[PDB]
Amino acid sequence: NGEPIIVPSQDVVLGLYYMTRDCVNAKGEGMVLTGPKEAERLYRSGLAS
Amino acid sequence: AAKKMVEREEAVVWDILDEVIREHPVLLNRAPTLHRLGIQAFEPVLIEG
Amino acid sequence: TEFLKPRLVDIEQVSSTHAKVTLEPLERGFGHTLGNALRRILLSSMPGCAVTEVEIDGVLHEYSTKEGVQEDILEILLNLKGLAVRVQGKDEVILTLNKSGIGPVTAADITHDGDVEIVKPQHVICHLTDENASISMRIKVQRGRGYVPASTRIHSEEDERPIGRLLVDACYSPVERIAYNVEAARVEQRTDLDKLVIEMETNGTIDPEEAIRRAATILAEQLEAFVD
Amino acid sequence: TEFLKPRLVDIEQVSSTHAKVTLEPLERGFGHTLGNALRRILLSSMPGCAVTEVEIDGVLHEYSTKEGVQEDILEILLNLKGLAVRVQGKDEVILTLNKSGIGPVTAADITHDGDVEIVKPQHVICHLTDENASISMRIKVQRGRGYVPASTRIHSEEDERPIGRLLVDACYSPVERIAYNVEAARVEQRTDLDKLVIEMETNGTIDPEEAIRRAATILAEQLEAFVDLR
Amino acid sequence: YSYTEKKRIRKDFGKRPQVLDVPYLLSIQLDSFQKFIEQDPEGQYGLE
Amino acid sequence: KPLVGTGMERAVAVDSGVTAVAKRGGVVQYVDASRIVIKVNEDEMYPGEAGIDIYNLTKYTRSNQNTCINQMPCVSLGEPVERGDVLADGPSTDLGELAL
Amino acid sequence: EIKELLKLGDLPTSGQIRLYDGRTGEQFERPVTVGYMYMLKLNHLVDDKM
Amino acid sequence: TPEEKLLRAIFGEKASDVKDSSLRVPNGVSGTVIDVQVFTRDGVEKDKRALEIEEMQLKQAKKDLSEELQILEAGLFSRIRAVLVAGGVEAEKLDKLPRDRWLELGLTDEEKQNQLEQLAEQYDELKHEFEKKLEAKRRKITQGDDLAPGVLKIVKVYLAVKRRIQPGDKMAGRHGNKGVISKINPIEDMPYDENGTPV
Repeated sequence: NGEPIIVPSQDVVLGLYYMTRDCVNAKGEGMVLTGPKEAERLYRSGLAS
Repeated sequence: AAKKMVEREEAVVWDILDEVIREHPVLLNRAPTLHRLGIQAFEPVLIEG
Repeated sequence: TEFLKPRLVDIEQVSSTHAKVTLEPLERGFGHTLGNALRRILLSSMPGCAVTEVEIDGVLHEYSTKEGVQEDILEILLNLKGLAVRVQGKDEVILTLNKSGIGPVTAADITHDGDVEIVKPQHVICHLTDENASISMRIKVQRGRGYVPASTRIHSEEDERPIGRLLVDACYSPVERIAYNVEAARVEQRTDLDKLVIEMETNGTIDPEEAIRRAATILAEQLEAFVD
Repeated sequence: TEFLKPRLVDIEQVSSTHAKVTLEPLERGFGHTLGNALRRILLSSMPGCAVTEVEIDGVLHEYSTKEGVQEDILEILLNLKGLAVRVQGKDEVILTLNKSGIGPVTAADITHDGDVEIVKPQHVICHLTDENASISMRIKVQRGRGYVPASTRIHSEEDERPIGRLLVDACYSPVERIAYNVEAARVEQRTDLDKLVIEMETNGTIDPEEAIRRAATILAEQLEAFVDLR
Repeated sequence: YSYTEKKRIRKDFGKRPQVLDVPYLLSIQLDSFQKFIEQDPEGQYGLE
Repeated sequence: KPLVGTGMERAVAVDSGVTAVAKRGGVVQYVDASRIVIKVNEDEMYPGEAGIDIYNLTKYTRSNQNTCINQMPCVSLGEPVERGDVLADGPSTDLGELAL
Repeated sequence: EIKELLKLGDLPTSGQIRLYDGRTGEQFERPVTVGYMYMLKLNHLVDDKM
Repeated sequence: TPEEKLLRAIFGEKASDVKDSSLRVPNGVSGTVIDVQVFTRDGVEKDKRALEIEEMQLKQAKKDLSEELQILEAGLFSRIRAVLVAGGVEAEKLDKLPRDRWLELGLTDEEKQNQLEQLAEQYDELKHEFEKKLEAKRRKITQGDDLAPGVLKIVKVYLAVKRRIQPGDKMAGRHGNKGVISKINPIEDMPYDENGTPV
C-alpha cells in the first residue's frame, strides 16, 4: 500500500501520548506563554506540568 | 605484512578500518525475507561489543 | 589518577543569538553532569532585568479590553513579557510609553532613560486602529534571578494593589532555550567517552557563549569553598 | 549576582562505613544541582585501593583445589576481591599472608606493613580444616579508579606474566551508596536557603570530607574548560 | 525440623496440606532398566 | 536461591542426582574442597564395617553443553548430618535448593 | 498476603516507590514498580552467535 | 593455498618444508588451560610429557588410595578402641600401645571379642583389597589405549573460559519474559530510590 512502514511503535507512542494528553488542574494552568520555548522552559524548570 | 598487521590489530589498522567503513553501506537482512523490506542498507557505525 | 580535560572543537553560530557548542572528549558520564548542571543554573539562577509590572490607564484586569487596538491586552502583556531589556545602574526603572495614530507601537517608541537600553527596538508591542486612539502605560522593570511567574507573584503580594497593576510573568534570565545532549566520542582506542553538545538560544542583553561562561563562573564560585 | 556559598558544617559518622555530610547554606535551586553533580562524580570517579593480583604458592590456576582449605581457589579470589584496604604511602604494595591449623583465615592474619591499613580485620578469606595444612599467598594491592577487568588489564599488560600468578578484577571505587536531600535551612534573615545532607556509604577506605573535597575539585577542574573559552 | 533444615527455612504460603509427598522424580527410567536387567522367577521381564 | 520459589526446588536439587546427599547419618570429620568424610552414628552403622563414609566431589568437569560442573561443600567441620542431607552443592544448586 | 508482608517490611503496600533519574537528578512523574525478580542467563550467548 | 600453489608448480614442489597443522585456540576465545590428557597408542614409547602426566596420575592414585586407607584405618581403630573400652577398663594401656597392637590383645571370648575379631578380619581384607586395587589401578593406567585405526596419539586440551554478560546476551525470567541485554549502564546513570540504591 502507499502507507508508511516507518510508524512509531509503543514507546515513542506511549511517550507522545503522555506528552499530548491533557489534565484538568495539573500545575501552572491558565498561564499565557510567549511560545513553545517558554513552555519548554516552564516544564524543565518545574513550574508547569 | 598487511595480513600479520591485521592479525595483530594495530591502532593504524583500526584507523584504516574507520576510514574504510565511512560511506560504505552494508546490507542487513533478517530471515524469513517475506517482502522486499527484509533487506535494507545502512551506513555502519563501529561499536564495541 | 588524572582526568581527561575537554578540548573544544566547535562553536557553531547559527544566528546572532544562537549557538551550538561542542565539547569532546569528556570522561564517561561527565557530559550529563556538566550539561544538567549548566542547564539548571541557566534556567533557574542566571540573573537579569526584565518586565515585571505594567499599569495601563482605564484597565482593571487582564481580560478587560481597552479600545483602539486590534489585539487584546493579553497580547499586549505577552509582547511586554517578550521584551528584552538591560538596566545598568539601578534595579527599579519605571518605563512610560505614549503613542497615538495609525501604526503599531514598537519598542523604539519607549521614553528611554540613560541607564536603560533596548536590544530589539523593532519588537512590536501592539497595533493601533484609530488616529485618536491613545495608549499610556507604566512599565516596571526589576532585577531578579531566573523565572518568577505571575501566579507565585500574586501568592506573594497580598495588599489591595492600585487599579491597573496587571501582573506579567517575570522572565529575568536571558536564556530563552537551552537543550543539550550526550553523544559518543573516542580517544585512540576506548569508546566509552562522550561528547557534550549544548544548543543555546537566548534573547539580547547577553551572548550565548557569554551566558555559558557566566553559568560556569556561578558554579565555580559556588564550589570554591571546598576545593583542594 | 548576590549568591552565598556552602561550607562543610558537620560530619555524622554513623559507622565506620556510613556518613552524613551537610553543606550549608545553599541558595534556592542549587541543592539539586550540587547534589546530583556530587552524586555522579562521587559514584563514578573516586580513587581507591583494590586487590589486583594474587599468587598462591602451589596453585597453578583458579580452577583447582588445595588440600586442606574448605573454599575453592576461585572462591578465595572472590573473597580477596571483596577485601577493603587503604594504602597511605605508595601506589602499589604486596601483602603476604601465612596461616596454619584449623580455623578461619581472615584479613587480620595478613602481615601488615607500616603504611597499609586493613579497615576490616574480621573479613574472612578462606578456611583451613587440618592441623598440617598451611596456606601462603602474596596479594598485590594497587590504586586506581573505576572498574578494571582482568581481560582489559591483560590487553594493557605489555609485560610478561609467569604461570601461577592469578589475576583479580579490580573494583577500585570505595563509594557504595549515596543519598542526598535538599532540606530548608533555618537562617534568621533569609527563607530561600537550603541545606544539602549527603548520606555517603563507603567500605571504610575513604574519608567523607576528603571524598567531597576531591569531588568538588574534579567538578571545578571540569568547569575550567567552560569558564575559560566559550 | 532437622539440623540442616533449620539453616534456612523457606516461608511456605501454601494452604492445602501435603497428603502425599512428591515421589522420586527419576523412578521411570531406573524402574524400567531394573525390570529389564534383574532376575525374575516366573514374571519374566527382560533378559530372562 | 530464589526469593520467590515454590517448594519443588529442594525436590529437584536432590532427585536430580547432581548434589551429594548423605547415605547415612552421622557427624562430619573432614571437609576439603574435594572430599567430605563423615563418621556414621552408631545406630545407623553395620556391625562389620568401619562406619566411615567418603564423598569424593567432582571439580570442574565439562558437561555436554560445554558448561561447568563442580561440587562445593556446603557443610562445615564438626556439624551433624542425617540420612538424606545435602553435603555438597551442585552446579546450579544452593544449600540443596535449585538455583538457576 | 503480599500487601500484609509489604506492610510488615515497612514498604509501600502498592509495591511502587518514587524513583529519581540518575542523570538529570529529577523525579519520575508516576510511581514505578520496583522489586526483586529472578532472572536467568540463557545459553544463547553472543560470543557463540557472532 | 593458491598464493603459492603456482609458485610450487612453476618452480617445483620441494617434497619438503612441512605444513603447520597445529591445534590453535579459536578466534576471540581466551581462557586458561586446566587439564591436558595424552592418549598414546598401545605399543610405542609415548613421550616425556606423556610420561610426566602418567607419573602424576600414578602418584595421585597412590596418594588417594593411601589416604582413604588411612581414613578407614582410623575409623576402624576408633571403633576397636570404643568396643574394647566398652568391654574392659583399658584406657592408658592402649594409648601408650601402638595402633598395630590394638587387634591382638584383650580378654576372653564375648560379643565384643567376636566383634574385635571380625573387625580385625575386616582390616586384613581392607588392606588386601587396598593393595589389589592399587595394583589394578597401576596396570590400568600403565596399559595403553586401543584407539582408532590410523591414530598414533591424541592430546586432549581443556580450556576454561569465564564469560561475563555483555550487550547481546539473552536473559529471561520464569514467566516467558525473555529478551536481550541492550546496554550496560553506569550506576550513576541508573534510576535510584530515596535511599540512593539504584536498580
